[PDB]
Amino acid sequence: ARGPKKHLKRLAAPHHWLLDKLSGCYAPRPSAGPHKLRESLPLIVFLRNRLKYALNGREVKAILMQRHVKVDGKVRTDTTYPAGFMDVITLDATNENFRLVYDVKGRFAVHRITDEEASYKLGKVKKVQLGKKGVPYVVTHDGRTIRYPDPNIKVNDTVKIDLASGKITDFIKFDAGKLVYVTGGRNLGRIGTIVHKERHDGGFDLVHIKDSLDNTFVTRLNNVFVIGEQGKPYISLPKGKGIKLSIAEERDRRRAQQGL
Amino acid sequence: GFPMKQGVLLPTRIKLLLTKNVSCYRPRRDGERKRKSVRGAIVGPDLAVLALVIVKKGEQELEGLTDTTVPKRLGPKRANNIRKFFGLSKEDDVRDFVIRREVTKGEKTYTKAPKIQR
Amino acid sequence: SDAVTIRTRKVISNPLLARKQFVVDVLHPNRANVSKDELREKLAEVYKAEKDAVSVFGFRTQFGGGKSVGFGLVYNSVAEAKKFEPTYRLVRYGLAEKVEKASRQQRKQKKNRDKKIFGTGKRLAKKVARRNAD
Amino acid sequence: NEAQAIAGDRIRMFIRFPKFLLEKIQDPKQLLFAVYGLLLHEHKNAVVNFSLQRWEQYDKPVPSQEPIVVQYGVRRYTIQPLFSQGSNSPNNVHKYERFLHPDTVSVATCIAPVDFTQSPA
Amino acid sequence: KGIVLEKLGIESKQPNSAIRKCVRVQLIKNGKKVTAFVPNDGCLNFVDENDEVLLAGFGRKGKAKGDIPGVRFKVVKVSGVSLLALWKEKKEKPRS
Amino acid sequence: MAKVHGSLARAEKPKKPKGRAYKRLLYTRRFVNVTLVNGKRRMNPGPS
Amino acid sequence: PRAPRTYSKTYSTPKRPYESSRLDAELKLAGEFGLKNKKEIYRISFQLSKIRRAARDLLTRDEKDPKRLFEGNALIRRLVRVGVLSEDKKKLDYVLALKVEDFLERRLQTQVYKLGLAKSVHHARVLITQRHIAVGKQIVNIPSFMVRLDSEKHIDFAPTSPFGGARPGRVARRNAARKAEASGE
Amino acid sequence: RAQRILDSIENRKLFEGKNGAAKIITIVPLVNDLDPLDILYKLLKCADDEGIMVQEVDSKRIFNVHIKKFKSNLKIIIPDMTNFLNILDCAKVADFVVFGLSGVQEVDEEFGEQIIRALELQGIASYIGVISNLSAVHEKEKFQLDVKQSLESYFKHFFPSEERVYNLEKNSDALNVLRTLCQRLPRSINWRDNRGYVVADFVDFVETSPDSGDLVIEGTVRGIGFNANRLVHIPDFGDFQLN
RNA sequence: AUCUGGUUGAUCCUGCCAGUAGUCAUAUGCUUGUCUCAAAGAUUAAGCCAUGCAUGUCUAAGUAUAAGCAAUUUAUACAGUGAAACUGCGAAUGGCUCAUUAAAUCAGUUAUCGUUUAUUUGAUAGUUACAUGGUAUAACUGUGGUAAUUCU
RNA sequence: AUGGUAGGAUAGUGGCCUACCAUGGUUUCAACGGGUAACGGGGAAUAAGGGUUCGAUUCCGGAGAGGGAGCCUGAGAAACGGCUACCACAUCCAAGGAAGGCAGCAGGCGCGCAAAUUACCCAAUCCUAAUUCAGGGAGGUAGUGACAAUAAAUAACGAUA
Ligand SMILES: [Mg+2]
Ligand SMILES: [Mg+2]
Ligand SMILES: [Mg+2]
Ligand SMILES: [Mg+2]
Ligand SMILES: [Mg+2]
Ligand SMILES: [Mg+2]
Ligand SMILES: [Mg+2]
Ligand SMILES: [Mg+2]
Ligand SMILES: [Mg+2]
Ligand SMILES: [Mg+2]
Ligand SMILES: [Mg+2]
Ligand SMILES: [Mg+2]
Ligand SMILES: [Mg+2]
Ligand SMILES: [Mg+2]
Ligand SMILES: [Mg+2]
Ligand SMILES: [Mg+2]
Ligand SMILES: [Mg+2]
Ligand SMILES: [Mg+2]
Ligand SMILES: [Mg+2]
Ligand SMILES: [Mg+2]
Ligand SMILES: [Mg+2]
Ligand SMILES: [Mg+2]
Repeated sequence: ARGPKKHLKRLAAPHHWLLDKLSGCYAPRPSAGPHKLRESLPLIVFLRNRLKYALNGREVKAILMQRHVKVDGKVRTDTTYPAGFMDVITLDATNENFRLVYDVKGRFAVHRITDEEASYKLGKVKKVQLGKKGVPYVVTHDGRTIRYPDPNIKVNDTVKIDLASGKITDFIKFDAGKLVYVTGGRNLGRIGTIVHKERHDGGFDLVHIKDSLDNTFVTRLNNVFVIGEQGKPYISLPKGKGIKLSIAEERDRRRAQQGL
Repeated sequence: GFPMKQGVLLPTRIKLLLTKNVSCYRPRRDGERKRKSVRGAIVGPDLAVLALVIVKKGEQELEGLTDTTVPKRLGPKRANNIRKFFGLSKEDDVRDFVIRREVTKGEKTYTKAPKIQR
Repeated sequence: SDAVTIRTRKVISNPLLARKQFVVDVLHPNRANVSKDELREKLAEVYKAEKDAVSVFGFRTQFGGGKSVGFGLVYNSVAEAKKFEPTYRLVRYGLAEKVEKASRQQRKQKKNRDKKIFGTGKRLAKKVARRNAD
Repeated sequence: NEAQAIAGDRIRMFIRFPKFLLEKIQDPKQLLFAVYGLLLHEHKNAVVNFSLQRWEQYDKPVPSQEPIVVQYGVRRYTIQPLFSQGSNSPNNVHKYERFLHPDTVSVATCIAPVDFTQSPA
Repeated sequence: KGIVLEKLGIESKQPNSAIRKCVRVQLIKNGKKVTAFVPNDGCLNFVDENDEVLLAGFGRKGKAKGDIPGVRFKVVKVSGVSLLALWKEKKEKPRS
Repeated sequence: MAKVHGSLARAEKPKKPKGRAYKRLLYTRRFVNVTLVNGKRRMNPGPS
Repeated sequence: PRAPRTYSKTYSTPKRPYESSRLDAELKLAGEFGLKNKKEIYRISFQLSKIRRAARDLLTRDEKDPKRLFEGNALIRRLVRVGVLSEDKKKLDYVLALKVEDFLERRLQTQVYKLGLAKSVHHARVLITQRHIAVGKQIVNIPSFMVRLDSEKHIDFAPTSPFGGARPGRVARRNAARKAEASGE
Repeated sequence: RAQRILDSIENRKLFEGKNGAAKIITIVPLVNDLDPLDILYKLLKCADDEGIMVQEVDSKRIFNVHIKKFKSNLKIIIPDMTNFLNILDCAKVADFVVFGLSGVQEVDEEFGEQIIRALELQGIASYIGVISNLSAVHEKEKFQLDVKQSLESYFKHFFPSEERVYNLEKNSDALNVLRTLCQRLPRSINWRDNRGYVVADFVDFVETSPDSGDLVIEGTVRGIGFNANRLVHIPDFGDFQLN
């Protein structure tokens, strides 16, 4: 190469997008935006593969001219805009809202969202510094740099953002015994309660999370998103409720559905 | 067929690496230089056409030079260019004094007017 | 002994395009495939819209015969039909005419021939006219 | 080695030729006029040999004494050829057969002008 | 692929007297000369002189007590025509 | 030898069955009709 | 530039080419279940080798690990779905004891003839491959069908077929036209 | 590769198609009901030169065509169909032998088969096989490709060096066969290229004695060359001595 | 998870040769009916290329007096569309091939408290004639040049 | 050459380079040199197990656009469907001059045991732009195609004897 790449072939797509491998040669490369490339979702997969409201690549674009699809309160007309984790997706003509949170098997999940719960969106604080003219500003995880927070905020805490003003409503302190979503990695999809945070110097910090079905796993501190305290989340969780199942009891659930 | 470049002083032809904002060259790509030959500004016996400009009017008139006169094609288009072309004041409106061209098509005679700018 | 039975499968209401889309399943005993015209005018009064506003495509007749699976579309009015459909299906329905353009090779050749000149070119035309007038 | 004119040249070629055969020539743009050179002593006669294989679906007999014209090269020559079998002998003697062998490749020697390029016959 | 050169009537005595009807072949790509066996012909009336051929491998073990030679190569094609179609009289050969 | 040019499909001993029927013929040759020759299984017998 | 379409072999040739007992065994099988090649035995032996390799590398590890019960009960559920393994033999050991004939009688080739819809095994071959007999509502021309249990009590002649109803075939209406013009004249 | 591209070029500079080139085409059809000037017509309609044919209709049989499409000098020989030995004389001098075929009538086992066998045993250089009656069969092309495969199976039986019978009704295939007759190096027939031969365009006579004189032959020399001392054979005339 | 023929008058060994099976690995021969799928100038010449094409792009929203079209219904500054041209952007992606390269590339794993970052996304700027300065040029008109260039 | 300082330069650390100093650095645990018909990896073939042999090629990363070098523009190039010169090819010329890099898609010559059509199209997959709309030999379709791969016609019944 000699500059930025501009394509993405089908086989080198992220696997959690679940594209077909024989429909064509290329994947949608997302454009630049809020989230990282490998852990995001453009609007074309979300409006064609995971909702079936279009057929072609042109009919999803024929949605996106008519100022219908709103992401985070604003209209986005790019077909490859990386609408990643935690943001709200608004369909005004279907007068109903969508939230992008993970499924229990490591991929993105559709989610039906009311009008009141679409008004806010949580955010993991990535870094806190002291910007120009001595002001503080907090960078949450989708690239928003909110000026002027509470003084008690630290790194890895989660702020609830009112979407209309772009301000900070309330925060959750990063302590033990809090409801924690897992953001990425192999063990993706679970929720649970932190046992304790394992501190390591100069490397990566690990954390032990025990879920509601008392199973303890370890993920890194990069892949940890705080939802709230015990039993009262600030968001509404997807179906399956953030517990993964072993595969045998998974088909034991799956044979317990048929009664004709 | 090789034109004379102003500046080079030799009665022979010298190849030069021509650039963007000069004569005898048009860059096809951005910032483009090509080593083109060019002939010197000293007049010799090799010139098929030598081009001249009248500075001073002599005694005897010329047929295709002094008698015939072509008007200017396009009128001015900035508002201050209207103002300096007609000697108008600052309070004077440019709207009335624009130059209109009348174009005929079939039976309908319609006039154009330039869109003013600034 | 034929009975052309048309059953609409997996109907979703799609308010974003003012359409509704569904898979079309046809049992046609002792029948060699139902025409798109006949099935279109048969879906028209079932979904209570005009014959020129509804579209079907992509029919694969099953092995053995007597069965065909496609994919059907119904728009609410004809303005959404002339707006949102691809132009080849509007050619297929008589709602749009196939624009008679030349093929790809001489399109590319006329673009590379028009790239060859600079300016409007009629200056070069009167130039070469007086050159072969010479 | 001592080829005076190499190939690919427009040539003017002159032939000692009797007058009485000039009726039999034709127009060069209506009929071909092929000109073939011959080697040293090619006009000189000798006893030579030819291989012989009968053509397929040809069961008609040939004996060893009838006039048969051979097309080897461009020259054609009427001959009454001796028929034999090409089995190699220490004393170079061979069996004279009265007719052509219908199965295998026979051999046919005769008195004929020589050909020094092993042309097919 | 090769261009033929000669006719090699090698006699090879013990234990089987092979009347060797085989052709010396000059190869094309490298300019060295190998011997080559012609299969299935009783007469070798097909591979005539200066007829271009294609050689292939042949793993024959030559013997010591009869001085029979080591000939590693066999002909699968003469003048672009396969020898097996010529021996079965299926196709014909342009003698050139 | 050389086929006549009328080989256009579009517009002597009796023949020998092929495919599955040949496997039928081999089954009934070997096991339905067993030829008891000298206590052994002689395929291709001559005059004996 | 595409995904390369994956493809794999399905038959496996025997290691020794010529021995009398193995050849007589295939010719007995191919005559008595009515095949057309030895490839229809080689494919079934390769499928048997695949299921036996799966049972063998299942069996060497510890009991009551969930991978064992997962792969084993899924395998034997699929094998009882075809009916190659009988219902009283539901252990992973008895899958490993299974043989070629036990795949081979569950073809449509055979269970047309065992169901009394044909006179011979090759008559069953001809009445499948000439589009006559359907598994419920699907016409097949394929004898290698691997008939399931729930599809066993649906096999009859096709509605398109002359034996299952409708108008007769080309030969019958042709000869009907022949005697029609014979009676007309 | 330096010396090998050197002598491949030196083998290919015999065919400088501006002045010093001579390629011989003989077109023979294998059935009674073909006219070879139709094959000439169908081949040179892709070269797009009407005036050469307008010269070529009236009464001419031997032509010297130059093409500017591929820059090669051509000389095309027609045979007289009333003499077999004339057809032998046509194809034994030609660097290209072109076999005309019929898509209507099957070729003769009494005439065209022995044409194929006699030319085959007298020696053929690079050859072209081609059809011209493929429009005379039913106009659906699916019937026509089966005919084309039948001609391919027949022409493979006696010419296994080539595998495709080409069409003159296709313009691009006409371009393809014109390209192959212009550019390709013909193979050398060993007996004729080791004595040297001239094909003659003009014959003239110079009287020297009342009983014998001097022929004049204007042609292009082809082969190993000519020496003034060696004798020269003329078909249907015999051996003569050079002046 | 297999062997088998060949040394000797006969035997047991050592030993190779040959037989055997696969190659989603290449070439060729004979033959060729169907349905789906599908490799395809890598091996040698990273050798030489005729010709045609493969990179251009305009929205309600930078610049329109096309002496272009349509006249048409408010539009004497313009206002519809719009060839050309200026300007902004892209052409640094894709496609091909495997010649060089043996701690080189690369694979997994770190680091940038050692750096640059068009674009996207979010914040960011009361402090320095204003009813809004100036100048070139293209496109266009006209005159030219040469056998010839996307020349001027 | 290895290191110390100080500077230059770079987008930046850095013998990367220059000055002034020390005499160091690697190596029988295979350095240095030579060969590779050697792009690396995911993988392929064949195997009870252990292995053995390939991987130019559908994906990731690298290098190159006949061989070297140099550079303008731009955020990004030492770019080659950009320029400049040299070396080797090689085109038109009216002899003065002027343009060239198909290891992109077809196609041609040569070469070899060895490998297709100078077709149709943006309708899919996506990319570029001022951006519905235009462009895209990227790609898709079709033709040649026994490289391979899957399923399977060439007959099945009666009655007589
Ligand atoms: Mg690239
Ligand atoms: Mg991970
Ligand atoms: Mg061996
Ligand atoms: Mg190569
Ligand atoms: Mg506009
Ligand atoms: Mg911004
Ligand atoms: Mg320093
Ligand atoms: Mg120094
Ligand atoms: Mg290499
Ligand atoms: Mg590789
Ligand atoms: Mg290589
Ligand atoms: Mg390739
Ligand atoms: Mg590069
Ligand atoms: Mg090259
Ligand atoms: Mg740029
Ligand atoms: Mg370069
Ligand atoms: Mg490039
Ligand atoms: Mg190129
Ligand atoms: Mg190419
Ligand atoms: Mg391609
Ligand atoms: Mg397009
Ligand atoms: Mg195959």
